[PDB]
Amino acid sequence: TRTLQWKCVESRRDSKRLYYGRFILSPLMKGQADTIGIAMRRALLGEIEGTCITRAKFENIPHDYSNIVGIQESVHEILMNLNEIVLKSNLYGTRNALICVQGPGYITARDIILPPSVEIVDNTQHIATLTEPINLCIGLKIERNRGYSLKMSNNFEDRSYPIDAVFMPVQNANHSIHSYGNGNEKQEILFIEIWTNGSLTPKEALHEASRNLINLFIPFLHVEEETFFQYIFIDQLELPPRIYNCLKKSNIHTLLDLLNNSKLLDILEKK
Amino acid sequence: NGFVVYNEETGFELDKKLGRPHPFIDPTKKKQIETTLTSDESWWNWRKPEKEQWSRWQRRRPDVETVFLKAMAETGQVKLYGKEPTLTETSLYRARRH
Amino acid sequence: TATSISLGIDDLLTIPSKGWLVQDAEQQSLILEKHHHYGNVHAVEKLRQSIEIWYATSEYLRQEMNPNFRMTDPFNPVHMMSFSGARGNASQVHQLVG
Amino acid sequence: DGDIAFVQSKSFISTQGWDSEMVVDYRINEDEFHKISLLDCDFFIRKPPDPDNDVYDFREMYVTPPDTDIYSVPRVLAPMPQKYIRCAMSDYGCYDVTEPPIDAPRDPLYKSEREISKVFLTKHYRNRRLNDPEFVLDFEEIYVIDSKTKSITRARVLVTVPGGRKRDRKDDLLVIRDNGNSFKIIHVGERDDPTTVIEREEWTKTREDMEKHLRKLRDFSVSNWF
Amino acid sequence: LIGLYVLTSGTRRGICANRYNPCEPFFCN
Amino acid sequence: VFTGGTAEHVRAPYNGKIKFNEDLVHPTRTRHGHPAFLCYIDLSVIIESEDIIHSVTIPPKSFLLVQNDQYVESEQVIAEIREKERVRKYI
Repeated sequence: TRTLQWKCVESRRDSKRLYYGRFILSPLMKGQADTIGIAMRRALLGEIEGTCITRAKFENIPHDYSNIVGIQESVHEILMNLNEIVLKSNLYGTRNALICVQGPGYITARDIILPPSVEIVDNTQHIATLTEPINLCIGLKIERNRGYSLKMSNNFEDRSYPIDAVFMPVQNANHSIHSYGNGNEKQEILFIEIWTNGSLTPKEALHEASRNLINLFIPFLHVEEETFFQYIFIDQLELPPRIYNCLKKSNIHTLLDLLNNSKLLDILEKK
Repeated sequence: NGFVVYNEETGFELDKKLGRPHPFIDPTKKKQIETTLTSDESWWNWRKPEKEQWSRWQRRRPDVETVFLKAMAETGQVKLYGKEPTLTETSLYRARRH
Repeated sequence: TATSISLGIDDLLTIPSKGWLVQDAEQQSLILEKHHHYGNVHAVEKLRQSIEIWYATSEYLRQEMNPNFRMTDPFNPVHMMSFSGARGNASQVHQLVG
Repeated sequence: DGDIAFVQSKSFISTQGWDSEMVVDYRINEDEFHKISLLDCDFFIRKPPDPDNDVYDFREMYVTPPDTDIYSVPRVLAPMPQKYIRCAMSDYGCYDVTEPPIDAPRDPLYKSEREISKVFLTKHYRNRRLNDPEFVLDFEEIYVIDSKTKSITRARVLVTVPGGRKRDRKDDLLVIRDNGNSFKIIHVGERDDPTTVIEREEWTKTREDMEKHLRKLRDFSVSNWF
Repeated sequence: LIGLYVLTSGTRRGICANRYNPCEPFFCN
Repeated sequence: VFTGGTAEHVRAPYNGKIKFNEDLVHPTRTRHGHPAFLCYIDLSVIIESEDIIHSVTIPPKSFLLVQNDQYVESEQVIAEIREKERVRKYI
């Protein structure tokens, strides 16, 4: 009676970096809801592109120590704060972001000079605290990859400190199945529950996961253009002893073993 | 002052330090076992039976550890004390099998 | 479910020294039985030794079962089932591997 | 250089060259002393006036059981300085995270407290202030206040940084080890990763335990390690 | 109880984790 | 069952020969028929192994089942520490 339709039943935004969304898909035949929920969860967790800082270059700072003057936070803690920055972007490849700031004050995500296609989800995120009137320039490395992907190149070693950034824009995902019976009408209802870090709304993550899943199974529909006698043994057939020993050394006992390896043939072909 | 001060081995004691394959007991420090009772300075019940007894435990039990340890010995990944892996080495293999 | 603990034939890990201890007990039992036939010991002395030498061996195997599991195969499926207290105890495992 | 102003007070009573396990009849003014609180004892060191409480006067020192008035004389085991110095005070101990019994409702599930067994007083290089842009810790002069023995000594520090006494202090890295007894100075570029430090100590401990476990096997002498 | 035991059965330590004597990721949350 | 109390077996922790003064202990016959020594003092036995000596202390009123200069394998019972139904045995 009904058609397969989806709807958002719950939608909460109790943060600038924590969005919640619950979605319903119905009616579904028996066994389909589990398949959709499993695949969608995999797409949401790793197949969705995420943008975050991967490397940090401390320009004009030859200290190379764990701490620098004028900044309360240690160098390692600054990288930790950078790793928490939530970014949304459509960039292809890699870009460069710069943080050149004044003396005393608070360095926040609002102070990051951004490449054209990227945005700061929450500009209030704290990077570092400045005490002494000293300028600080930071060379960021903005990259956009999937959660499941892995990268090995790390700019070798040129005083650029790598940031082990996790590329998940969907913090968590879960699916639930509700089955309703009417005597013989077994329909299933699929609930999709998505948590995002604000880089994309849960409704958007639902569409991207669906599109990424479809793009995976499109190639299976691709087409390409067109252009215009174990029971007989070598013992029985009369063979020279020289040839017989050579075959026996190579575990060629039957004739099938002989044809599987490639005046021997002249005598053999007649029988 | 007087509290401030301003400033490796080889073979054994270096393989042992680094964990590289080495005997458990240093061969240069292995004391030869002294002569013991010769079945005539000893009571009965401690003498050798003068004729080896069938035991049904005379063969070492086949193990996954022994086969892998022998396979690793010929590869050079491991260096056993002898041709056959001892029960100590097989037990050690289980701890570090992964 | 995810870890999927599961026991196999070789998961029932036996103490490495069981072969030695059983063989040693057999030698003492065989030597004593031979002298019992000679008349150097009486029936009760043979009876006590047979019971006690095999009980002490069994208890020692049970005693050494946990330290062997801990030191060699800490994640042994049979060990984790009993050591964690989920199912079974040392005595029941001893019936399987001792 | 940079000697601190050697001022003199009126209540100054020098305790140098006194018996250790004996108490003093009089009572000291705690405002004039640094109060060092440890697990087994409370340690007092004369505090000359200063804009920041960094100047220590080791001429008179007192040790008392924690939160008690009966002062004593610490067991001095080193030639403590006779001049005012600036020492960075950093404690050394363990966290005693315990699970107390629960009888009253809403009783805490855990009780986390820090127990101090030793306190390190690292002299500032040339007695330079913390706010000084050229501040750096002189790791040569470190004093250890042990709670268990209620004694104060000087750290036996081994300097492995190439450069001798003329080296650059900014590259120093004090490595305290063995229950606060072995002090070693190494170059900062040679710092060990904290993961390496933990794994190194665990590898040494387990290796010795494994050998003892395998020692009882009768083919141990004819077995290899790997 | 088995599942919880496996969860809390932490890292391999010492000689069970490294082949040789030494002589890891950081997560912000 | 037969020792009438708690019995602990001191096993050899290392291979090697056992050195002790047999005069310090009293000869006896065990309940199994094996000759042995009864120890009434804090006797210390020496196991000279491949690497080093491995002195072991034997508490009093404990049977010493081995002999001087005897070679003992590891995990082999050396001494028994000794710190009433009547059954008819037909033969």
